Amino acid sequence: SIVEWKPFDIFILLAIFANCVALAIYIPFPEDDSNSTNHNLEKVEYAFLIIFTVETFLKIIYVRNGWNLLDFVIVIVGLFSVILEQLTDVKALRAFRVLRPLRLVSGVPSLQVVLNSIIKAMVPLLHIALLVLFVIIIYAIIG
Amino acid sequence: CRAAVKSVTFYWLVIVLVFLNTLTISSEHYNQPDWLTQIQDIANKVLLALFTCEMLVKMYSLGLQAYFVSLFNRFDCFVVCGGITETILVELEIMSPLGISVFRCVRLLRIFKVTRHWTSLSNLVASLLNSMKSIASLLLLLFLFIIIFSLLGMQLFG
Amino acid sequence: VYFISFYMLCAFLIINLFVAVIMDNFDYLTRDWSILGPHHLDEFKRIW
Amino acid sequence: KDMLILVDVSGSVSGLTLKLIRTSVSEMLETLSDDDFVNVASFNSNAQDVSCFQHLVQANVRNKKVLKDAVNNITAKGITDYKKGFSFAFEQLLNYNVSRANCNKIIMLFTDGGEERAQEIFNKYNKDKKVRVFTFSVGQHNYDRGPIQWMACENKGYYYEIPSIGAIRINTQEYLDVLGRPMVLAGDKAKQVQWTNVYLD
Amino acid sequence: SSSGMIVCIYFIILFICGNYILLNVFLAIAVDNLADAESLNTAQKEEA
Amino acid sequence: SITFFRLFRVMRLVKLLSRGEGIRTLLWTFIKSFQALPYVALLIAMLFFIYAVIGMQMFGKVAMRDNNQINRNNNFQTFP
Amino acid sequence: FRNTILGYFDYAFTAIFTVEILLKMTTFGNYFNLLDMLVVGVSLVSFVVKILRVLRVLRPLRAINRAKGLKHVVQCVFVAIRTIGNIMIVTTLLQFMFACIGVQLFKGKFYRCTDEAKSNPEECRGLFILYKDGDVDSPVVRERIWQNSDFNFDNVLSAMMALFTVSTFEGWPALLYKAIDSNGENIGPIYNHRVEISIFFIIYIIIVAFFMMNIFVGFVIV
Amino acid sequence: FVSLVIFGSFFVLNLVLGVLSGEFSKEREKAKARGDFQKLREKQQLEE
Ligand SMILES: CC(C)CCC[C@@H](C)[C@H]1CC[C@H]2[C@@H]3CC=C4C[C@@H](OC(=O)CCC(=O)O)CC[C@]4(C)[C@H]3CC[C@]12C
Ligand SMILES: *[C@@H]1O[C@H](CO)[C@@H](O[C@@H]2O[C@H](CO)[C@@H](O)[C@H](O)[C@H]2NC(C)=O)[C@H](O)[C@H]1NC(C)=O
Ligand SMILES: [Ca+2]
Repeated sequence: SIVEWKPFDIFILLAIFANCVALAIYIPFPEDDSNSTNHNLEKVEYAFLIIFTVETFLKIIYVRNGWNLLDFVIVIVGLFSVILEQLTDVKALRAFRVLRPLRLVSGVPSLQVVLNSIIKAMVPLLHIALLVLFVIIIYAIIG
Repeated sequence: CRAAVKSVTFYWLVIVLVFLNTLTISSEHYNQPDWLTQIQDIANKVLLALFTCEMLVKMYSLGLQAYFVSLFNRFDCFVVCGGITETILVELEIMSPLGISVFRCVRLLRIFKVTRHWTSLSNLVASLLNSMKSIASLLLLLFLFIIIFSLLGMQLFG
Repeated sequence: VYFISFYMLCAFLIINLFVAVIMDNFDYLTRDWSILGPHHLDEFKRIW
Repeated sequence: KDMLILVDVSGSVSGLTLKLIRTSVSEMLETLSDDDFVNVASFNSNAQDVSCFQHLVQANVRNKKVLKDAVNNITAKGITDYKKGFSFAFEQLLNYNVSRANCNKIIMLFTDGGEERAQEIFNKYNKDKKVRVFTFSVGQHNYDRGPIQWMACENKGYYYEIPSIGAIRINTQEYLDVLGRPMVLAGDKAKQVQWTNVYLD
Repeated sequence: SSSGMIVCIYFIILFICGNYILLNVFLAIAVDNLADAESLNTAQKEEA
Repeated sequence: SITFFRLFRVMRLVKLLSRGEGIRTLLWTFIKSFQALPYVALLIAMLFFIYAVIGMQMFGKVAMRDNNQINRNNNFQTFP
Repeated sequence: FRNTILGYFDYAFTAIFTVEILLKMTTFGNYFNLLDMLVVGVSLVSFVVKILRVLRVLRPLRAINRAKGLKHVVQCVFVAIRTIGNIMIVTTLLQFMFACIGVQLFKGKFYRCTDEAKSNPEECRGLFILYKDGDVDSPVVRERIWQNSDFNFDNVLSAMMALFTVSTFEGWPALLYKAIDSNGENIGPIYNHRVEISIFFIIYIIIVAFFMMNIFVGFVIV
Repeated sequence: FVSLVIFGSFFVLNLVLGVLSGEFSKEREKAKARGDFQKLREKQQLEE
């Protein structure tokens, strides 16, 4: 709560990078098949989830940020997916782990400013997209 | 003394050297005749022997220190030193069928010498090397976007 | 040669539609609606 | 021969490579006469018989129809367990309650690839190398064929590749080159005239 | 049939939003880097 | 004979849903810009004319198979 | 019947052209007029026969001179064209270098047999049994031919053609997966033999999209 | 279909690219005095 100034956030960023690597080295097999690496990675993801669920657990002090709400949704979805496989289409709900690398744009201010600039520099060109949808709908109805 | 490098005949001979070097590389094809391989596998031997001679001439006439000032000179000496390794490994016990192909690609980098003195391509690479630092953030954002949708597609359609 | 030349020429004549149909009128690309323009004159004429 | 076909019905074989596995098994039962006893089993985290037989059967015209019908009914689902598949296979070869051939004992593995060598089972069920193991890698894939190659080399077997349909007919008959090796070394005592069943010329 | 056509929004977002980002990566690396080589030679032509 | 009138129902929307503040000018200025330089399109028209004539003259004899890239739908046999 | 009728129209128009062109030189005694006698000379000589018929297409080409804005637009095109005198050279040089690298990498490795069961060209001879649509019950007899890819890397010209097709972004995945399966000098392919070879194609695509977007920005947007 | 590829992608793609890149050139005027334009002109003569 007081030690979380700079060594603590670099640790979270490196943990996110490690989670990205682990989620990238997972081989999706067809129809429930697996290998030893997938089982080991499933065992590893418990640690990651335990650390990411404690991040908000020890987060009191922040609640209204556009990234902390995403963090909380990821944490709650991960917990709800882990508790839904111990008592027993749970694999579909696992597709929220790909949102964890999205935390990297919030942890890097250079990326945070660039994302805001790219999202704010496309407001003037909205009219063009409105015309695109307009023409597409007209042509669909004509067809 | 110092006029044997800046002389117009020297540079116009280097142009012909590079032209012959690229002609020997770009003349390869599937099922080429053996005599073409012979005339082409000795052509590099007489070109590496002459390019190394020119490197020795330029090294001991301009000074050992001032040579490694521009980035292109280091590139040229790297290419020349890599050619020596290729010439000896292809004769020693190390076969490396793929390693042969990669080394012949290095010898294709000598064509940049004739384009070196164009005063416009240098500006392009200079601007890129000075401006990559102001867009590495956007490139990394693009790469993160690629990774995110790669993982999402792997989950959905794996 | 027929198809390659046609593709290159077609791509070269498609550049004439970007340097003579969109870049011909820059009074709109950098419109700068905030400070001044023809919208003020149009609105004033309509109110008049 | 006392043949016993092991079919991999795990998840990774779903798609084209299941179609080739079912075709390779069907085109391989065509090389079994009335003197050969065969059975077909499948394993995906659990080993079971694909048909109603539960032991080696005479593999005549009627019996081979049942196994062939039961092969073109299997679906791919589950994880791969080689130890359970081979333990179940080695137990049916050691039955001796039913009529058998009391001759060549062979296990045929129709799979794609894995990282499991299952060397703890081969050191328990056949230490004397009395059972040959022929392994087939079927389909277009990138899974490790190393363990599949090693399985067929320690047990006097052979390794076969079936990438497409064109290789099915020829790869399912070359296992008789391996099985004829002991007969060649016999010499003059292996040269006995035999007569076939009645068939149409 | 059914809700199997609801997963076609993955290839639309990846195309529309992926192509958009590529414009901002390739237009910004030429507008402010190709126009910087125009003034670069402007001062080189002043000395010539 | 009955389709021409029935199709025209879709164009009653635009006359009232194009009245957005800005989209009218966006379309109007760009159609004026397109109409202001009609000679550049003549170059494309001449290019297409010349290349179509050459193509029908030198490839026009090729037959139309059904598994080939030159078929009943794609051929050089006619100017359109 | 149609072709004969259109032949008579050529007689009338060429007569009109030939009776007017002599009038032009009466008031002379400037350079684009040379094309005016070029077309009429082709037609009368037409009266290799396959060259006179294809060279007589330059009828709308001389309509530029009689038009006011058309000549100005053509001159603007000829001025525009020189803007990319430098880029259009460096991109050609890079395409040539990549063609040579591709020749080194995939020289003769794109061959394959008609049936996907024979790897050597020595085994790809004779007839073979082909099963239609993967059905084992419907076989057909076909001959196996040791064919080569249409867009190969055998020599520098073929490499340049293949790389141009890649840069047009058409059929490039097929070439990529053909190169991934590329085995050796004179053998057939293997499924996903070297996936890492896609780095060559990705880098070429990246640095060609960069240049094509570089000569298009400083042409229309600068 | 022909009118859908002319009025559709071709035309509109002209609008999207023109408008998007129009602000990139507009930002260059802001960049002309924001802190880089004079710096680049500085670091081209000393290197030479
Ligand atoms: C930048 C400069 C140095 C260009 C150099 C030109 C050569 C490198 C080019 C132009 C002619 C090209 C040749 C054009 C014609 C042919 C013949 C061709 O082989 C055959 O004609 C028969 C093939 C067979 O026997 O199977 C192989 C490519 C080759 C020599 C090409 C190889 C590359 C060549 C020699
Ligand atoms: C038949 O096979 C069984 C198991 O495959 C052998 O095992 C015996 O089975 C019978 C009952 O079926 C019982 O005697 C015992 O449960 C098993 N063990 C022993 C030691 O008998 C059995 O020996 C085989 N032969 C016979 C004649 O049953
Ligand atoms: Ca498996």
